[PDB]
Amino acid sequence: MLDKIVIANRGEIALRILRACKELGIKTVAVHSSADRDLKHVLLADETVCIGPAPSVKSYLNIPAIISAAEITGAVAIHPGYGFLSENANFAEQVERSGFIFIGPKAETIRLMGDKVSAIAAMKKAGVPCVPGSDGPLGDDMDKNRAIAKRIGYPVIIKASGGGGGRGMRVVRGDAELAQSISMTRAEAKAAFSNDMVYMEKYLENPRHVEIQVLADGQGNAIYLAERDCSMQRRHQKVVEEAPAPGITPELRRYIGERCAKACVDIGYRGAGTFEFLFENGEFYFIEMNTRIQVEHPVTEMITGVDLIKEQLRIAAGQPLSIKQEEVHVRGHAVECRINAEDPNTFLPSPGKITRFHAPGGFGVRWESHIYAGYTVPPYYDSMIGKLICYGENRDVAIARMKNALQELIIDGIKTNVDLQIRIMNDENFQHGGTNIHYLEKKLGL
Ligand SMILES: Nc1ncc2cc(-c3ccccc3)c(N3CC=CC3)nc2n1
Ligand SMILES: [Cl-]
Repeated sequence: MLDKIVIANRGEIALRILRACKELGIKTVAVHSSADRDLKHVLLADETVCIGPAPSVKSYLNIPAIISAAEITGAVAIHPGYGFLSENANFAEQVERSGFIFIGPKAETIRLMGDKVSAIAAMKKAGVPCVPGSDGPLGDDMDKNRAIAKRIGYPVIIKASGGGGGRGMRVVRGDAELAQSISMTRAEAKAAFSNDMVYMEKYLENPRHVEIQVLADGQGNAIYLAERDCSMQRRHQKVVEEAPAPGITPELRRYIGERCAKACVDIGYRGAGTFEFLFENGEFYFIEMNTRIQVEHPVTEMITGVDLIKEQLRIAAGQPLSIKQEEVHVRGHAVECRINAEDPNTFLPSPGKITRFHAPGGFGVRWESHIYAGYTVPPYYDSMIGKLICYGENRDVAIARMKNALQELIIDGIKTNVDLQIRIMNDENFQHGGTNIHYLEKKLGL
């Protein structure tokens, strides 16, 4: 087992990782910005290093500073969390180059999946169903581009290969807009990722966002841990996630999960990973792969019993997966509500000092947050300050537990989305289940 690790992150995920370390007897090094001295996990860590001032470029994205902290503390490994440098292949390469373990896949694997064109070709080759598309980069030849669009069928979508999070992608519904759409997406891709490579996909009008959790170790073991529905979103920001996905039969779960695990074996994947799919008309279509642990990982943990962060640390230490596939069983239902320090009318971050705090409790209630009474939410980072996860023996009990828990949650002094989450829980269509990726924006529009 790993002696000591640096937690190269902040807020809730850093505390999540810290708890996992402590359970395993792993010494913790909290690296933090000058704005993050009073973070709960920093306060609980065995060692702390201030790695720079508030802005992330000089703290949590500061590669030399994070590596130096691992060096000076005698840490053997670095957990990147999610966000920041977790999908940075150059960072992971530098970590291993410097002699430390990067808690994730190989840098080659990160780089493969961070290139959307190459990642798709690898999945399609491995037997994972993908969106009908160009199966290759789009050139500058617009006669070819119109032919590819005719072949696929309008509507189509133009996407940056080096991009993510819906940044720079446009729907095209006819030839007349195609040239201009390609050109703009390409220009925005060059400006944002220094990679002007773009591709084309059939545009799916009303899909659900359903993703498969995987774990792969260094002994050839690769398993799937069911799915998450993350369709309840706004402007490419998830709001509610749940596991398993409503409507998904064990037969579908088996079908797509086995194909994801098979893909892991083919690519020599290691650690925790997520295969993202658009799900429409009973069909799965691969869009992209995340090589990190994700925000919404706790709902998967509730329904399988598997502690995914502890699995990450074991894999990195050279231990095999602590469970086998036939030992993985979907039990019950879990719902996650993201808690954001945000303005209700603008949806912009709403930082400030929390004056009164109370966390909910009870059976099946899980609160994932660093916040406390007296804590100041800094303006420099993401608005998400906490995660409320509620489990029940079925979906309805999970929703009922969520409502009660949201009504016990007190966070005064700052603006939050607790009232919105309450609205979503009481939403008749959510309560029915199976609402598509566009539902929340349509509901908010009304
Ligand atoms: N070919 C498609 N069709 C629909 C899509 C909806 C997408 C979508 C829109 C809004 C919310 C979730 C997914 C989406 N992504 C945005 C982030 C990367 C995947 N990609 C699509 N590709
Ligand atoms: Cl994430």
